[PDB]
Amino acid sequence: ALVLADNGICCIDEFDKMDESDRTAIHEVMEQQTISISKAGINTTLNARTSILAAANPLYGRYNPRLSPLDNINLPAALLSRFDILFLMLDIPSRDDDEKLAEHVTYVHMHNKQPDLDFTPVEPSKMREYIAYAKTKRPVMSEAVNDYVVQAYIRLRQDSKREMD
Amino acid sequence: SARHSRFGGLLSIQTPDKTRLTVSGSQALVDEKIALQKLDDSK
Amino acid sequence: LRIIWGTNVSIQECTTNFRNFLMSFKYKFRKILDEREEFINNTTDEELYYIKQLNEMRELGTSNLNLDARNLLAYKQTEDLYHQLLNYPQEVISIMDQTIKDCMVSLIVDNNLDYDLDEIETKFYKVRPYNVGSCKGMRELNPNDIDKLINLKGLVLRSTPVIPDMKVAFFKCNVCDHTMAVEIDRGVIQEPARCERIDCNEPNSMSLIHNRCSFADKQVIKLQETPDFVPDGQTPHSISLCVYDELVDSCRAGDRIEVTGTFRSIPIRANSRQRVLKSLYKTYVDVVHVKKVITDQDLAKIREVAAREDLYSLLARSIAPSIYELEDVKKGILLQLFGGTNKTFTKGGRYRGDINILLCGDPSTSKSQILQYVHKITPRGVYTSGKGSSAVGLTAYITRDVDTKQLVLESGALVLSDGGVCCIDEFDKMSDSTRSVLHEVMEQQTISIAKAGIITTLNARSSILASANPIGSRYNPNLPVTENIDLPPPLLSRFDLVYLVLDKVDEKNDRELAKHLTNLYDDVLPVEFLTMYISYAKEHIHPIITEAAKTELVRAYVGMRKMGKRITATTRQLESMIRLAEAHAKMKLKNVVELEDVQEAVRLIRSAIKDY
DNA sequence: ATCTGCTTTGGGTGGGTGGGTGGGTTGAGGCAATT
DNA sequence: AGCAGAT
Ligand SMILES: Nc1ncnc2c1ncn2[C@@H]1O[C@H](COP(=O)(O)OP(=O)(O)OP(=O)(O)O)[C@@H](O)[C@H]1O
Ligand SMILES: [Mg+2]
Ligand SMILES: [Zn+2]
Repeated sequence: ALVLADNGICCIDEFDKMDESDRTAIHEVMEQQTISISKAGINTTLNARTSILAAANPLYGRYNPRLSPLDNINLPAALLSRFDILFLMLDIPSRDDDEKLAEHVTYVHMHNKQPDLDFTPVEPSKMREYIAYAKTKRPVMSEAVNDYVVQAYIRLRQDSKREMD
Repeated sequence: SARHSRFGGLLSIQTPDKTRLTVSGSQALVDEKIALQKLDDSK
Repeated sequence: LRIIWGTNVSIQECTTNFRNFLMSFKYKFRKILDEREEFINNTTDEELYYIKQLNEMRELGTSNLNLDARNLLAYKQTEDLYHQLLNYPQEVISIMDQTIKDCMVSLIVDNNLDYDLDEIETKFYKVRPYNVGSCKGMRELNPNDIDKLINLKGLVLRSTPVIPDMKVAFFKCNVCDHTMAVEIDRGVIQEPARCERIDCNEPNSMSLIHNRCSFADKQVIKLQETPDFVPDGQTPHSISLCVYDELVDSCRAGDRIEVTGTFRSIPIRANSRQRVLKSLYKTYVDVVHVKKVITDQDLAKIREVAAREDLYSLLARSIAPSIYELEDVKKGILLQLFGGTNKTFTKGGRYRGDINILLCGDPSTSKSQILQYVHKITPRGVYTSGKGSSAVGLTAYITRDVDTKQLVLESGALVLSDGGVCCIDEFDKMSDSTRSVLHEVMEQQTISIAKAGIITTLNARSSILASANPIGSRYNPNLPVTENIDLPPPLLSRFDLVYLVLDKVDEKNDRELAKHLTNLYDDVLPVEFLTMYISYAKEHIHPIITEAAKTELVRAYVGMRKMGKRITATTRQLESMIRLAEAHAKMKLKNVVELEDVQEAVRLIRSAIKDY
């Protein structure tokens, strides 16, 4: 499945359950962006510059506020660090939000269509072609933006050290 | 023949009358005495 | 009159055309053909090309002549010859071979040279055309291309052992002991019905002496297409090749090669008993050409760089340019690459000249980068990660050949690094058995395996450059190195240098690192020069210790012991210091170890003992 | 030149004194070593 | 049914 995702985004569900062999495989992919096979029957090496999109559940099956995120996540800390963006989505009960979600799901079940009417969703084809066009492009950066990002980096490092305390 | 046995070069020799005989072998492709020798030997 | 079957082109005209092409042809014709006439010189382009190529071949004693197709299109005479080659490759190649031999003999005959003619008459001569048109795709090979010259670019995947292909059969009589050799045509033996001797005309008394026949080399290769030829990403297809004579073993598995051959097709028998053939024909390629895609001056350049006053920092910087502000680590790695002198001892055991370095610290810093760089530089070595199925394996292991269904002893990464650097990226996560074999290697420098009926020992004289990470999310200075590293004291005591690269949060340091990284979006040396220099020094130079070096070594060791009851240094540090001094002497290409070498070695070892 | 006679594919309507380096390859269950 | 052998 990873081969099919070469030069593309990979959709991995139930990431936490995965076996150590596949974990090592993805660890190799991220660091080296290469697929290597070493077998007597065949010896073929394929490059893999593919992105990974993972979904996982906490260690205990739900997030525990008492325990910090790191302990909640079973995966190695290095693997979490290698991720470009790590999103943590939680299910907090709430009267208003719960009512909205229930109304949405139930309308979908009764009518078989989107409930929202404030805005009209853009056609999928237009979005896909625009995404491809964006992938085709190539931006550039100057020195002033470099200085700005450098300053942001030192600020973030100081804040993160203070938090890690 | 320098090449291997299965290289597969085919010949067409022209008799004094307008008929063409078929011989196989690079040596035949080059020479005519060898072609006639092979013709005799293949009988 | 000789005419190729199914065509209306004479063989005699072809022979004379190619002979005229060979005896008279110049590169200037090719240059004007490709619209590069303005680049024509006055000496090389105006001199006969293939005559020179024949003369040099005769001087060297070789036979194969590499021919480029376009040169046929460059000469007015040979356009039809080029097209015929592309359409009837077999016969055209045959006439080309004979014309080459004929012109070779004619050169000596006309030039009345002293070179022996009998030797020339004995040689089989060949031509190897290449670049015969835009390379096609393995998926675009239709039946229209059967018996036609094609070009394929693909990745080798396997190659069978040499196959003995029969050329001339040998027969012997059972009542007269008379032998005569009969040639073969398309794999059929024209065995006689009776002896050719008039006196003994006995019939059906012929036997085939298998070991007195004549055989030629054949080999079957498997090819797979390049990644860029795959339209969507499906499984690449595979085509089979056949190579004869000097092209045998011309390419190893995993190579990218461009192959020129004749797309042939052969029937397959339904069974090994009758003559019935399947209607489906199997294809393959009959290859005729394959391409793969130190000097006094080098020695003089090496001496010139060696004489440079600032050689040390130069090599250190050149090892890994993209890394920032890790001078000590780079210097240690540079010493490791050269390696200390290796000692062959009588009345005493062998003393290893390798250097083992452990690059351990926080995950933020650059450590796999340095291992990758070292792998690139090293003349011999491997890259591996502990508990990594992708890697070949650190220990020799007995397996079964799937292709041949045979048992084969396969050497692991450590054995394949003999004389080189084996970089192990993930030293922390390792099987206990792997950590036992590593101990045996770093101690005895050999791996012993005694399983599956085999008792053998394999040399593993390889250095090690491993990397380690902390147990938690960061390195805690309060705790000792051993607790954080999660390695046995017996194991981390064996590394000659241990480097603690920590990402302590400092405004200045983070500022500089960020500036360097963003800018990435004092001369330096090319990697090829560095590896050649390292190989030259490692193969030729063997520094020796002296009385002054002997005094300084003893004094430094005693000083490093007296610092402590706590044992500051052990006799291991003495061996580390002597090895490091020897390596530093090697880097200067010096045959002797001076006070400066020992002093540099102590500075690195003492600093290494320092933060570690 | 004519008449007489055996054996396939591959498979259990040949077998286990022919074996598994002559191919028929997943599924279950027991055992040592690894845990 | 194709090929291997005896009259
Ligand atoms: N001079 C440098 N100093 C510190 N970090 C660097 C430097 N140059 C590059 N880096 C960072 O290090 C990364 C490469 O190192 P790498 O990710 O292999 O770290 P590691 O400590 O070897 O291992 P891990 O994979 O556990 O992080 C680069 O992507 C960059 O983020
Ligand atoms: Mg790393
Ligand atoms: Zn005889």
